[PDB]
Amino acid sequence: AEFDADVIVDARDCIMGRVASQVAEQALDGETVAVVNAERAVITGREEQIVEKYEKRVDIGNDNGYFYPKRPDGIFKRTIRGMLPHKKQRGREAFESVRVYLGNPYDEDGEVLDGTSLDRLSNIKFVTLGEISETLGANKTW
Amino acid sequence: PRVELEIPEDVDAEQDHLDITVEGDNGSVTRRLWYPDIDVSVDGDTVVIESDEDNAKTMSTIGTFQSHIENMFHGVTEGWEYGMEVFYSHFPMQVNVEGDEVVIENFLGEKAPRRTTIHGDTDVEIDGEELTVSGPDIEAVGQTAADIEQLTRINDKDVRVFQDGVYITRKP
Amino acid sequence: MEALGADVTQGLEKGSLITCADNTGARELKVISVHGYSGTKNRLPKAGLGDKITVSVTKGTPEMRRQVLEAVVVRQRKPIRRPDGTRVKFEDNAAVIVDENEDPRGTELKGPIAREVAQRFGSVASAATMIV
Amino acid sequence: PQPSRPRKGSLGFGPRKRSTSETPRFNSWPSDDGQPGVQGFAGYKAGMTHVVLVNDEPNSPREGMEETVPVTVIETPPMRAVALRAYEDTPYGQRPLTEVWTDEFHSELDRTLDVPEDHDPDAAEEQIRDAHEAGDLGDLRLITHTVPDAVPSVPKKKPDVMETRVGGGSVSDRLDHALDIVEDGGEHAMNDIFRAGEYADVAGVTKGKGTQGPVKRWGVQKRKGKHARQGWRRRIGNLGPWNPSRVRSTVPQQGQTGYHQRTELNKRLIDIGEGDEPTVDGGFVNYGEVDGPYTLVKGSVPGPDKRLVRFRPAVRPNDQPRLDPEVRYVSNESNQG
Amino acid sequence: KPASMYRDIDKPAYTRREYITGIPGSKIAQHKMGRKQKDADDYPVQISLIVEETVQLRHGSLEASRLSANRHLIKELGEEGDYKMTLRKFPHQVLRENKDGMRAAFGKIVGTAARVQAGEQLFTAYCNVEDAEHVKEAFRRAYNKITPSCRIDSSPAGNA
RNA sequence: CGCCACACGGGGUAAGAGCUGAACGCAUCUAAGCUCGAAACCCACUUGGAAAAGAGACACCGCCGAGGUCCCGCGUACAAG
RNA sequence: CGAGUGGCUUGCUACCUCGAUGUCGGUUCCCUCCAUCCUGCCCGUGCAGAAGCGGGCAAGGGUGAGGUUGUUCGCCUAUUAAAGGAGGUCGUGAGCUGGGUUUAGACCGUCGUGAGACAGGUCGGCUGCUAUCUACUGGGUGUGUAGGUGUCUGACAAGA
RNA sequence: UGUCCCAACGUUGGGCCCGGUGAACUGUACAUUCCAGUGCGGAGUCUGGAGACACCCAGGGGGAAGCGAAGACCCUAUGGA
RNA sequence: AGCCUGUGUACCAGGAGGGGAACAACCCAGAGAUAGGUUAAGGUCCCCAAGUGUGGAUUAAGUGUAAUCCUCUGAAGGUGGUCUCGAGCCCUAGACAGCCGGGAGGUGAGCUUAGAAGCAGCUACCCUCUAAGAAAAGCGUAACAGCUUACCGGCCGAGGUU
Ligand SMILES: [Cl-]
Ligand SMILES: [Cl-]
Ligand SMILES: [Cl-]
Ligand SMILES: [Cl-]
Ligand SMILES: [Cl-]
Ligand SMILES: [Cl-]
Ligand SMILES: [Cl-]
Ligand SMILES: [K+]
Ligand SMILES: [Mg+2]
Ligand SMILES: [Mg+2]
Ligand SMILES: [Mg+2]
Ligand SMILES: [Mg+2]
Ligand SMILES: [Mg+2]
Ligand SMILES: [Mg+2]
Ligand SMILES: [Mg+2]
Ligand SMILES: [Mg+2]
Ligand SMILES: [Mg+2]
Ligand SMILES: [Mg+2]
Ligand SMILES: [Mg+2]
Ligand SMILES: [Mg+2]
Ligand SMILES: [Mg+2]
Ligand SMILES: [Mg+2]
Ligand SMILES: [Mg+2]
Ligand SMILES: [Mg+2]
Ligand SMILES: [Mg+2]
Ligand SMILES: [Mg+2]
Ligand SMILES: [Mg+2]
Ligand SMILES: [Mg+2]
Ligand SMILES: [Mg+2]
Ligand code: NA
Ligand code: NA
Ligand code: NA
Ligand code: NA
Ligand code: NA
Ligand code: NA
Ligand code: NA
Ligand code: NA
Ligand code: NA
Ligand code: NA
Ligand code: NA
Ligand code: NA
Ligand code: NA
Ligand code: NA
Ligand code: NA
Ligand code: NA
Ligand SMILES: [Sr+2]
Ligand SMILES: [Sr+2]
Ligand SMILES: [Sr+2]
Ligand SMILES: [Sr+2]
Ligand SMILES: [Sr+2]
Ligand SMILES: [Sr+2]
Ligand SMILES: [Sr+2]
Ligand SMILES: [Sr+2]
Ligand SMILES: [Sr+2]
Ligand SMILES: [Sr+2]
Ligand SMILES: [Sr+2]
Ligand SMILES: [Sr+2]
Ligand SMILES: [Sr+2]
Ligand SMILES: [Sr+2]
Ligand SMILES: [Sr+2]
Ligand SMILES: [Sr+2]
Ligand SMILES: [Sr+2]
Ligand SMILES: [Sr+2]
Ligand SMILES: [Sr+2]
Ligand SMILES: [Sr+2]
Ligand SMILES: [Sr+2]
Ligand SMILES: [Sr+2]
Ligand SMILES: [Sr+2]
Ligand SMILES: [Sr+2]
Ligand SMILES: [Sr+2]
Ligand SMILES: [Sr+2]
Repeated sequence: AEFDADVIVDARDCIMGRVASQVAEQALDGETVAVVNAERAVITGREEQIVEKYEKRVDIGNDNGYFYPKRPDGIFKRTIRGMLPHKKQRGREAFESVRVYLGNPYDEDGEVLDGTSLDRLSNIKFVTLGEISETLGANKTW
Repeated sequence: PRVELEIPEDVDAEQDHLDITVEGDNGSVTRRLWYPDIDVSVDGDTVVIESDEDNAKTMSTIGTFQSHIENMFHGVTEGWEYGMEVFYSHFPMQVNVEGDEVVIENFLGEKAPRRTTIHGDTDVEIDGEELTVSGPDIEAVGQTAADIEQLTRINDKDVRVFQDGVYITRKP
Repeated sequence: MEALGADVTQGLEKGSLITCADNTGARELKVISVHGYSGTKNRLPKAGLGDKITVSVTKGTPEMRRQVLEAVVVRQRKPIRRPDGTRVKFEDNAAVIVDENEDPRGTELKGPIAREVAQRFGSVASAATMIV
Repeated sequence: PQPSRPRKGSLGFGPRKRSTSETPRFNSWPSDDGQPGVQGFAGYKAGMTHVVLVNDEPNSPREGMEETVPVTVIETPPMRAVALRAYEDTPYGQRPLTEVWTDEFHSELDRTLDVPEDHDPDAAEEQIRDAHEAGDLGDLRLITHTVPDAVPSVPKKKPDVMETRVGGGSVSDRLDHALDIVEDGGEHAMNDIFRAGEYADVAGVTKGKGTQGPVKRWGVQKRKGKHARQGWRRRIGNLGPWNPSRVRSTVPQQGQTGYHQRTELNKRLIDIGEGDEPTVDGGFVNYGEVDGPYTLVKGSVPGPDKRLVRFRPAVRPNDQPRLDPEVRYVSNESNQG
Repeated sequence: KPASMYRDIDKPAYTRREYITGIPGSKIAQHKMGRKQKDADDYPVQISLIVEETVQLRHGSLEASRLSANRHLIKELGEEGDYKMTLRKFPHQVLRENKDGMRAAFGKIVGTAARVQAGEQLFTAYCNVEDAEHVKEAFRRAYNKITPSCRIDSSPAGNA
């Protein structure tokens, strides 16, 4: 519901971890960031081993709880949280001025951050956040 | 490396992105040829498969892409056909085409009919104890043929004794 | 097995002593096991009308005494429910010795038998004088 | 050797706490197939009696014979589909978009809601239809309420409100089907939705039993033999192993039992009538007398007499429908005795 | 008993028979096989089995490998084939076992082993250009019964 | 101890059965691609769930009064609450 | 003959604990592992069938009742689809039991001059505590989001 | 013959709420924890993550190697009886 | 054996501070107070100060991102997964593979045998036509038949094989 982002990043065909690392860096420097097209973000490797890892995180837990996100929405945001000292004041503040979106709720297109782009013509072993979520059982709302 | 394939006069080959479409009097076939650093394109009256890489893995796919394209050429003109013979011993096997799937009844004396959906615009024509599978896309045709044979596969009993089923008789 | 045609509240367990309603020479039978049955932890295996059971001859002629035989429960004191809702119950608990083919080993049955048991074991029925 | 044994009670109905709404809330609806139609109705539990029925089952060795069947009598008077709510699809799931209300309201609907005095039904409809053109429309549901007043045995006059989905043909068709109902006054009946012989899923808040111990609440054994005389009779062996050093939420413990929502599948509707044919002599115990619209559900229904029960076309029926079973007898014998 | 117990050279050389008694006999039946009346010079081919790691090989292992090797050469060239094979190592190292906690632990004598430095020839065969592939197979079977990995090195034999 | 109710069907896989297919003119179930395939995985079904800090959505009512508390008669509820 | 994995058996060590961390077996209740006994799906056969035998994937669910013995184990019986094995302080005595082990009484055999002993047998023989914290099962009051009523959404969570 | 299958209902006294009366055990400190790891190898406090809005009522006792007793077992002492 | 018992030495004990996730004795380092500066070990995508540094190569397993270690496993054995380097031989007088055509007569060799004719066994294993074609390498047959290998020719066209 309205987010005055100083920066709108487009995660389409972009390496999730590399984008996450730059968004964390900027958020810590005071920038308000909106990551768009999360379902289209990308992660390299064997789809079978990548999914096993995310499935293990979904299965982990107990009474204390290990709530792991399944939507590309939350997967990406958690990824960013792991690069932020979210339990510290400054860290929680940065994390809270960051938001990820399915599709692009803005009229302005996002920008592609340098070094985070994956070239589909040169790569075949990678998966999409959307694909992961579907496998995890998420409701493909996007 | 680079390989050039002169497209047949009877054929027209258009292509956008990673998808290639081939059309002829016998129909059309579209395929996605996607592999790291292998560019496929239609340079006038010739289809080109090229890459700056030449390692075994790359060469493997290049040769693979070629055959796929040459097969598309062949399928849109001459077409692809597979012949099958329905053999059975004690129980009269009823093989029929219904809708977009081939149905088999009374297999080995079973009450429940066995069936499979035909792939693509593949055509299945049955004449007595003979079946012919044909179409422009060798993928859909070859599978449909195979599926029919698999459809009468038996794991439970000794095959040397129970041989009922439909088998691929001729391969294109 | 073929549906019985009535609901049964098993009135017997492993070890129960029951009447042998026939002329095989066996007077009292002890329930050892129930055909086709499998219970749960701590649960004593139960049997009722219509069940085939393995039995041991407790009282009777020397020749029959101690033999481990198969039998069919024909009567029980615990009520059963018939399709029309009525409950049916007998004066005692009884079973009939039966062979590997479910044919009665004896020649004559003693006392009434539930119609439902008769439907299941016909040869047993074609020995009954009274079917209720 | 420590024999195996399934655990005590299911882990699928927790936490075992007091229900938030005494009015049941379906968490699933039938699939769209037939013509448009409201996918549910409601009523108040009265009690039980039994009926003799002609065996309907074509695969039963008894087909065509007398069969006594237990029946729970539910008073199902007419309800009021008072509004049409539309849901729009969004990245975060379905969300209420707008509602189209009516003018005619039951005299006592104001005991629960602040009834509309000024509303624009066409503006609402407009926005909805535009949502459909846009292709952002999620299912369509009707705001529904009961008329307790029509039921003498039930003391309440305050209506019970629940939302019920409308499924059917094309959205455009059922959207119009929905608007049709609402406008009138929303008044509809059990007939309009169900036919005797069909299978329904019944939902309701079970009878409350307050706090109960592990034995009754989870079905754990009582201590046995000598173990029953030392000072422990109805307490479980232990709360868990040395490690993990904590009590897992899976061990059977004391707590609230009863007054939980339950959705019971495939309940056969034996008969939908009106009058006092099912009433019992002396009156249903702790309830009263029935003489109005009623439904006879095969078997048991969750809840105590007077509680609101909800019906929905079975979403996972096991058997095919055998419409209008033949009822040869309906016991009216006193339930005291 | 596992060879893991003795395969390493983690103890002093213990070979002095004048100070050790009760030493079990070796299980090695022969050290010279094939036609031992003929010289190794009379053959065009000489292939050796070279150990790649320094180790100790118990006599029970020498016998098993040597046996499964010569056995093959016999089955493939005959009980008198024109070939000859040699096992050049002898198990001089006496082995113990402490078989009563760690008190007075010096073990009792239980066997013998041969110390083989990495790179050494354990076995060496001499054959004709024909039976060259048969000896290479005999060694493949032999190195499967001794601790270390081995190289099947072909010395005189430029008939590739 | 009595009575009632507790799927079918989808989707993706394992082992495995295959298709097309090259590296290696052939062959090859595999290297890219694909058709199938387990009581197992996901969905389907039930239960909880605005404290989900991005702390939610809709409709109507009200801001001199909508609604609510105390009070009173009671239980479909309940150890206090 | 050679190479390993496990940490279920036993042995070894003496690192932790002697101002005490109560034993074996059983019981009750909960979670887990797979090296799979059954159930699902497969491959091979010295696979006609039926059925065996061997192998693969697979831990969702199941794996029960009884006779001797404190027994674990095991032997035995009738059932069963099968009646698998193992980890959780050899899970579980501020939960139970007290048969066994393991005080003080007594007997037998053996040993000892004797007192007395036995890694033998045998009869009898005691089980404290009002929960501070934490953990969990259920039940409330507040604050936050930020005037009220009603209806919902569904991130997550549990299920066999 | 309810020891058991397999538990149910009931009775009296407690338990729960209210008035009055009114102790003791225990307390280095901090303390909302959970999963792993590490560490004198058996951690609420160290490390990494996960979870976690405060307070209160009832409960059965998983953990605090819970509280109670300078281990009775075993060994040692140029100890005792 | 994070075992027992020696020996030399530095360390802990009795040694801070920096690094090593934590961590007596592993690395840097021996330290009065305070202040500025430059380095050490170690590190420079984010958590966290410094590179999303440069030239180049390999890896597709999330191998790996783990100096030392009770603490970080990974073995014998196997691998036309892939990369790189070398040696021998064959090839436009056409190699390697594939496909097509030919694979013939004396004679079904002699012997053995009722029979055996490439192919039960024993012995021999010769020459015609010719561009080739065994007294026959593998199936097949009661024995024949039949199906292929060798060998030759054609089509094809560039590396192939060890
Ligand atoms: Cl969790
Ligand atoms: Cl933090
Ligand atoms: Cl790739
Ligand atoms: Cl039994
Ligand atoms: Cl007990
Ligand atoms: Cl110093
Ligand atoms: Cl990873
Ligand atoms: K101690
Ligand atoms: Mg028991
Ligand atoms: Mg009554
Ligand atoms: Mg009565
Ligand atoms: Mg010590
Ligand atoms: Mg204690
Ligand atoms: Mg396995
Ligand atoms: Mg079989
Ligand atoms: Mg499980
Ligand atoms: Mg224990
Ligand atoms: Mg305890
Ligand atoms: Mg105790
Ligand atoms: Mg106590
Ligand atoms: Mg005793
Ligand atoms: Mg005395
Ligand atoms: Mg005793
Ligand atoms: Mg002391
Ligand atoms: Mg003493
Ligand atoms: Mg003294
Ligand atoms: Mg000191
Ligand atoms: Mg930084
Ligand atoms: Mg790894
Ligand atoms: Na990655
Ligand atoms: Na999780
Ligand atoms: Na007590
Ligand atoms: Na304990
Ligand atoms: Na499936
Ligand atoms: Na399983
Ligand atoms: Na026993
Ligand atoms: Na313990
Ligand atoms: Na115990
Ligand atoms: Na005790
Ligand atoms: Na115990
Ligand atoms: Na009692
Ligand atoms: Na406790
Ligand atoms: Na020093
Ligand atoms: Na540090
Ligand atoms: Na990894
Ligand atoms: Sr940066
Ligand atoms: Sr509802
Ligand atoms: Sr729900
Ligand atoms: Sr007691
Ligand atoms: Sr613990
Ligand atoms: Sr040593
Ligand atoms: Sr070896
Ligand atoms: Sr496969
Ligand atoms: Sr809120
Ligand atoms: Sr202590
Ligand atoms: Sr496994
Ligand atoms: Sr099986
Ligand atoms: Sr034990
Ligand atoms: Sr024993
Ligand atoms: Sr146990
Ligand atoms: Sr005792
Ligand atoms: Sr004794
Ligand atoms: Sr004893
Ligand atoms: Sr605050
Ligand atoms: Sr911490
Ligand atoms: Sr208490
Ligand atoms: Sr870089
Ligand atoms: Sr580089
Ligand atoms: Sr350790
Ligand atoms: Sr290492
Ligand atoms: Sr290896």
